[PDB]
Parts: sequence; C-alpha cells; structure tokens
Amino acid sequence: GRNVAFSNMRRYKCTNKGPNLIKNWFNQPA
Amino acid sequence: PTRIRKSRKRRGHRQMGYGRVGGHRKHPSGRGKAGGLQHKRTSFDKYHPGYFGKLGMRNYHVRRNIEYNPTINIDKIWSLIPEEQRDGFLQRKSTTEAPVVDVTRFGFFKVLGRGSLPQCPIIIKARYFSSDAEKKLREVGGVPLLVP
Amino acid sequence: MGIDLKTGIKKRKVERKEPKSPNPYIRLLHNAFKVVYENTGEDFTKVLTKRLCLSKTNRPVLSVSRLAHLMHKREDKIAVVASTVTNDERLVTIPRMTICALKFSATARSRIEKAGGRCMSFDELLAEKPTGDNCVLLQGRRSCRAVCKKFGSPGRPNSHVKPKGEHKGRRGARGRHSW
Amino acid sequence: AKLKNHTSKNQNRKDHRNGIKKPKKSAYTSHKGMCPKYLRNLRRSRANDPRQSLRPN
Amino acid sequence: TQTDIERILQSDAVQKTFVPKRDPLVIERKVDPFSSKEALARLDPSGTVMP
RNA sequence: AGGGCACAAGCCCGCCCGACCCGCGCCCCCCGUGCCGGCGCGGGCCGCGAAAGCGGGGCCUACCGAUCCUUCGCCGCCCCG
RNA sequence: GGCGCGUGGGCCCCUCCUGGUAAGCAGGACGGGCGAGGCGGGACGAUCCGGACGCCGGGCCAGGGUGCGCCGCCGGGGCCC
RNA sequence: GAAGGGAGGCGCGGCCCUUCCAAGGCUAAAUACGCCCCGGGACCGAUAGCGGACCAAGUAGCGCGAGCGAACGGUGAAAAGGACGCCCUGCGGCCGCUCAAAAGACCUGAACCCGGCCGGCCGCCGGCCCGCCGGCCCCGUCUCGAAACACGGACCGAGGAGCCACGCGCCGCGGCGAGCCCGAGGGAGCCCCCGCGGCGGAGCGAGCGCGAGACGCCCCGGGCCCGCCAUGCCCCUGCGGGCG
Ligand SMILES: [K+]
Ligand SMILES: [K+]
Ligand SMILES: [Mg+2]
Ligand SMILES: [Mg+2]
Ligand SMILES: [Mg+2]
Ligand SMILES: [Mg+2]
Ligand SMILES: [Mg+2]
Ligand SMILES: [Mg+2]
Ligand SMILES: [Mg+2]
Ligand SMILES: [Mg+2]
Ligand SMILES: [Mg+2]
Ligand SMILES: [Mg+2]
Ligand SMILES: [Mg+2]
Ligand SMILES: [Mg+2]
Ligand SMILES: [Mg+2]
Ligand SMILES: [Mg+2]
Ligand SMILES: [Mg+2]
Ligand SMILES: [Mg+2]
Ligand SMILES: [Mg+2]
Ligand SMILES: [Mg+2]
Ligand SMILES: [Mg+2]
Ligand SMILES: [Mg+2]
Ligand SMILES: [Mg+2]
Ligand code: NA
Ligand code: NA
Ligand code: NA
Ligand code: NA
Ligand code: NA
Ligand code: NA
Ligand code: NA
Ligand code: NA
Repeated sequence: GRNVAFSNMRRYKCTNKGPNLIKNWFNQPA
Repeated sequence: PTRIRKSRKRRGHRQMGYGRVGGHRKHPSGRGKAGGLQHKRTSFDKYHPGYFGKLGMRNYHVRRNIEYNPTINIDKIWSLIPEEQRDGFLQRKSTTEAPVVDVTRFGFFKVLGRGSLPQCPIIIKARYFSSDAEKKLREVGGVPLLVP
Repeated sequence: MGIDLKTGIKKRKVERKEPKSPNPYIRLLHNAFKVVYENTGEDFTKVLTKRLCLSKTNRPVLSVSRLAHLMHKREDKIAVVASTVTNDERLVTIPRMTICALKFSATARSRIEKAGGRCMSFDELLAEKPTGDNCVLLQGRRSCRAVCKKFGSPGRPNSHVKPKGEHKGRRGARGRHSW
Repeated sequence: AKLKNHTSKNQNRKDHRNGIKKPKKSAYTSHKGMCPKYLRNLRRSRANDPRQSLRPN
Repeated sequence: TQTDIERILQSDAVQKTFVPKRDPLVIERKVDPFSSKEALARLDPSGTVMP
C-alpha cells in the first residue's frame, strides 16, 4: 500500500515549440 | 553518480527487473490521479479520507496580515530577559522595581498559559490573554496590562 | 545434501554490529568499549556498545530539564547519554550534576559549567569508570518524530492517525457514516 | 474465452508460512465495549484511594 | 586520536577490571576405539570390553 | 422455503401509538472498507399492567442506494472599512 | 515495525464428487508434485518409481533389473499354446 | 443614456467613514535577444559532431510543382613521384634505382570469403601412449507445455535501448540545535566576507473563536488536560465569568 501526499505541480507548457519558458542563470557572475 | 545505481547491475538480464509475463508498458493504469472513484477506490478510501466533496464557507480574498496572530506561553516569558538581568531580577523579588515585559515588542499578540512561572513579581503587557494565563500570573504576584 | 532444514526453524535476523558512520571518533569509541566488554562481560558496557552502534534516527536528544527531572532520587550518580544534550530555556535554574554525552550545545555546556556541574566525554568515562560504577544510562523518547505519527491507514475505522497531505472534502472524514 | 472461477488449492500452505499470528496481549483488557456504569465506578474508586490515586497532593 | 586510546586502555585503572575467561573446550578427531588398545583404554580404563 | 410456538408467538376483548428524541458500540458480508439488515447499551419522554415486567413495528432468516445539485426542518454563525 | 518488487491465463497425481452416452471434455475438495528440481530407472515422455544438486578420491547400497545387443545369477517347489 | 463622480474581492435599498479624479498626451534607467565578431570548455573525434572537416554542399541527383537531398579526411622529413640494362610485332615483363622504409597513389590494414604449397579426415564434452569407447535435438521468445510441421535468425564488421529536470514518501550519513538557512543582491577574490522571507516552535474548530502539565530509561497501555457537542450548580463587568 502506497501512502503518499499528492503532488501539486503543474504540467509543463511549450516544451518543443512556442515561447521559450526556461531561464538559465549561467550569466550570474558576468 | 551512475556508477553506484541499481540499473547498471541489470545489464545482461533481458527485461531489467520488470518481469516477463507483465513487462514494462506505457500507462497500464492511466495518467495522474484518474480513477479515484472507480478502479482506484480501495486506495483512495484506505489512505485519503475527505478527498472528495465540499466543506465550509468560502472567502473570495483572504487578507493574510489580518489573520496573523502569534502567541507566547507563560513559560517562555523569562527567556526574553538576558541572563545578567535575569539573575539580578530573580535575586531581589522587588515589588517596586519589578521587570516590565512588552511581548508586542518581541512579535507576539496573545499570551497563553502552558507551563509555570518563577516565584517573583513581574508586569506583562500584551493585547490579549487567556483565562488561565491571567490566573497563573496573579498567583505569582504579577499583573497583566493592555498595550496599544 | 539431502536434509530437511525448514520444518521447525525460522529465517535468520539482521542486526547492526558496527557504527556505520565515517566519523573516526565514533569508531574509536566503539572499538574501545567492545574490548572492555570482551575482557569483563559487564552488562553496562554491552548496552553502551549497542547504543553506540545505533543510527541517528534512534538516538533522540535529551534536554537539561529532563535530565534534572530524572535525577531526583540519585543526585550523586553520573548520567550517561549516547546522544547530544541540548538546552531548555523554559527552565530558569538548573542544579549541579555530572553528565557524560557524545556532544553538548554551546548553551547547554555553558549552563552546566555555571552552577558548578561537570561536562564529561566518553573518553574520560572510559578512563575513569570503564564498567560504569555509579552510572545511570538514559535515553530520549524514540517515538517523538513527526514521521512516526503518520504510520498506518487513516481511512480505517480503528486507526488514530491523520492523512499525509491536505484534504478539503467530506466523504469519509465526518464520522463513521460519512462515506 | 472462459478462465477459472475459484480455487483454494494453495491457501492453507500460504497461511502457515509464517505461523498463525496470535492477537496482541492488550486486546484482552480493552474497555472497548464494557458497561458504562461499571467503568465510571472503577474510575472514581481509584481516584479516591490514597494508595493508588494519581491526583497531585 | 588513536594513539591516545591505547594509552588509556593499557593503564592500571582499566586493567583492574579484567577477569580471565575459563579454559576453552578440547576438540579432537574421531577415531575407532577398537582399532588400538590405547584408544580403547581412553574410554574403558578397566579393559573389560572383549574387542 | 426452511425453522419456531399451547393457561402461547394462535383466537377474542380492553386501553394505547416504543411504527418516539439525543449519543455510542458490536455482529453478518469482509481487504476485517462501504451499503442493506440485526443486536447491546447510556440518557429524555411515554404506553399497558395490581405488580414483577415488557415495548426503537408485523416470530426468525429477503423486501433496497455515494460525491455534486435541489428542497425542507431546529438553533446559531459569516457577508472581511 | 518501516519501505518496496514480482504475481493476479496455471496444469498434473492420489482419494472424494457434479453435469454429460462418453471424452487426452467441462466444473469443485484435503495432501503432494511440475511450473521453478539436476541424477538412476520406467525402451521412448515437464508430472510415474527412487532420490532433491559446491569440486574431488574411496566404500555402502534405493528403485529397477541380471540369454546377447548392454553393466549384472544361481539354487529349490508348482504350472505351462 | 448623466452631473459632481469612482473604488473599498456576495447581491439589493438606506446612512456614514477611508481614499482617489476616468472618458486627452510625452518620458531615461534597471530587463530580453538570432544572424555577425571575439574568448572559453571534466563536450564530439570522420556510421560521431551541424545535412554539410574533402580548392566546387543546400552541391551532384530526384520530382509538372510545392518540395526532397547524398557520398567522399590521412604518401613522405623532403616529390627526392621511380636511373640504367635486358627481352617484347606492341601491350607489357624481369633486373635493379630514390628512400631509414616503398610508405609506389599511397599511414596502420582486423573479420567474413578466397588461390598456391605443406600436413590431416569429419562438431562439442570426458579418458587415454590420438582414433577408439561413452555422453550430447537449435538457439532467442510468448506459453500449463517447444527439437517442433509455432515465429525471428545466410555470413562478418561497426553502431544500437531506464539518462536528465521537477514534485512526493521513506531510509542512511554530515553540520548545527529551540532553532536553522552559499535567497535575490552587495563588497572589485569561481572556492573569501555580509546577506530577508521561509520552515520549526500549539492545537482544534464550518465559523464567531477558544487554547494545553499529572504521572514515565525506552516501547505498549491506563490516567488526567485543550478544542469541538450536550448538560447541572454558583456569580462579578452578564446569551459574560467560574466550578463540575
Ligand atoms: K502461443
Ligand atoms: K504459421
Ligand atoms: Mg539477449
Ligand atoms: Mg504490469
Ligand atoms: Mg515483454
Ligand atoms: Mg481469474
Ligand atoms: Mg396470554
Ligand atoms: Mg430507557
Ligand atoms: Mg495476464
Ligand atoms: Mg484439460
Ligand atoms: Mg511462467
Ligand atoms: Mg518442487
Ligand atoms: Mg555383460
Ligand atoms: Mg466589503
Ligand atoms: Mg527604456
Ligand atoms: Mg557527418
Ligand atoms: Mg576429445
Ligand atoms: Mg558417440
Ligand atoms: Mg517477447
Ligand atoms: Mg500475449
Ligand atoms: Mg497454446
Ligand atoms: Mg524453445
Ligand atoms: Mg558495438
Ligand atoms: Na439484509
Ligand atoms: Na530422469
Ligand atoms: Na578510421
Ligand atoms: Na604518421
Ligand atoms: Na523437450
Ligand atoms: Na507471432
Ligand atoms: Na527467415
Ligand atoms: Na506515554
């Protein structure tokens, strides 16, 4: 019997097409 | 690290721990939480009571800093006084130079009554008290006050 | 070959025998107390080595107030704890006592140093009282974890535990006939 | 396409695999369904007994 | 550290508590007593067993 | 359909409405979950009887239904300057 | 006590049953086996008779057999297409 | 279809309070980002990496058209890229030359398949003075059950399939501990210094709200206490307080 708390995370949107909804932080020191 | 994972120890075995009769397929029971009242009714009834339906009244916009209400128990009061002043006040059980504590300055609104107090007079200022908190305070020689 | 060994016999059990921690201090202490027990057979040392092998989830912390309350009829004995000793600000005054622990908080250590008490390490306990003469072995409450209180099946009639997430409905949550 | 309806062929062997578990030793002394007047009297008699009362002082 | 531990363990204060353990069991291979008279004498000193 | 019942559980007569209100537990099916059905109790108010007593329907084993929505009833709480 | 996987098409033997003229047919029951059990025997067989397995040397022998293929036999009593 | 008007996360009517002035207009900074240029990398290394490392790639080629779209890297330090001689009707061959080496259109040069010479006679396991004796159905797969007249598999090489992000549960380990915490960011120091929320610390209740100590090495169980529901008695400031 699995006893877990249910997740409250939304499904991703626009992953292979559309606006770019991913922000990276590789430019933080710069 | 991938060196120490259980999946790397299944190379050479054909089905990777998922069985022969069943196998590893895509979504053999559905996606997400579907089926809660149908084929997953037993699971939902065993572990998640009160999951379906409505209950109580609704507020269209909660005012978050109006409902805020921190509390302090009467047994945590003396820890707000530093140690040197602590021993000084405890030594002289003075009635004319009693310590005065304003819990609102420390971030509390109401005083509750769990625990006990040292036997020594004290003045405590708050916005609200519990019934027992006042009773215990007056039995040790202190008095409660209301502060703006 | 050719023998029956599964008729009145049960499967073997697994128990810890080594500390499992990378900290070298704990390995040294465990080995020393194991040697002492090997050469004397005393029960205090046996329980001490077993305790030193326990995992962190099985070694709850102990407060100074609880220690004071537990030494009411035995103020001259030495309290021995295989865990860390923390402070209790709710207690304005503490008595004088001798305590041997794995670790002390800075505040607990300072409070004990004042009042004339003594904070002892397991190294000094081994040096002075290897067999635990005039010593009391104490532990915290093992069922105090928040994880421990959610074991079981919330939806069954005879359980007394709460569900894990947040639930907003009413079906099965308002008595025996809410279903 | 018909499949089997029922079998109890292997069930007794599975039951005995880890022995037949006995009930807990606290299930024998529960107050689960005892007569309330008896239970109330037992509570008051204990509390008034100086040798077994847990009231402070 | 490690060096400071055997110094403690080799002191007299810790040594006073040591108590010797009894002598261990004696174990030998099984041989036929009737093969030789010495082996038989090990089991029946009187030597009254015909073989 | 199978059990049960004789100064009765059958038939006749007299008075009645326990075919009530509040709150718990157990049995059957069973994962020892739900539903139908039953039983044992603590309080309130009642019926019959001289009284002890019995009575939460038709002697026992069948005769029935979640979430959301609507409608009705007692006592209260909210509409957030 | 905690966490978790696979499984949820089964079949055969012994004894006991139901439907069917019957079936290497269909459906049930206590125990065992194959599945997932090597090895010897039953000429030949997943299940029968013995025996349940690390790699070797020596001894004893279960079940089944002892004209020749092909390891291993004689003696006695009775019958005999 | 108008004169004072708008708003205060439940509608309608009335009375207040708190706040602002629509139906006209302009404005830097802190923010985002391909082509192109510069720098770097625990990245790929010619079936990989971009479709495209090759003096000619969106090329050759295919389709009425919209479109589709490859393959092909490497002599050597230096071209020193093969003297002379002898056979040959010519085609070519031999011998040798350059070079450390032919490395001779080229680094190394495996497997499958094949030609010559030289030795043998049918596969695997075991014993042996070596061809005799004994044993051995074709693997992978679904299946109660496969040597199957169940499916896939001519052969060889190279490639070829549980990784990563976020969320939830539990377990182990480290640091600190009634507390804990490299947030964004700022100091010209990838690793140094400073740095809020948050979570924990008190629960229950639809809600107005009210609000915990009494025992205990640990565990289990009893006993009490808080909130929700219902009741009895007493009383102040009263559908409020206290006690049960
Ligand atoms: K098949
Ligand atoms: K076919
Ligand atoms: Mg394979
Ligand atoms: Mg499956
Ligand atoms: Mg498969
Ligand atoms: Mg089935
Ligand atoms: Mg009668
Ligand atoms: Mg009654
Ligand atoms: Mg299946
Ligand atoms: Mg069949
Ligand atoms: Mg199978
Ligand atoms: Mg088996
Ligand atoms: Mg022979
Ligand atoms: Mg409003
Ligand atoms: Mg701008
Ligand atoms: Mg390429
Ligand atoms: Mg050979
Ligand atoms: Mg052969
Ligand atoms: Mg397959
Ligand atoms: Mg299939
Ligand atoms: Mg088939
Ligand atoms: Mg096969
Ligand atoms: Mg490969
Ligand atoms: Na029923
Ligand atoms: Na066999
Ligand atoms: Na290559
Ligand atoms: Na080279
Ligand atoms: Na076969
Ligand atoms: Na097929
Ligand atoms: Na084929
Ligand atoms: Na307890």
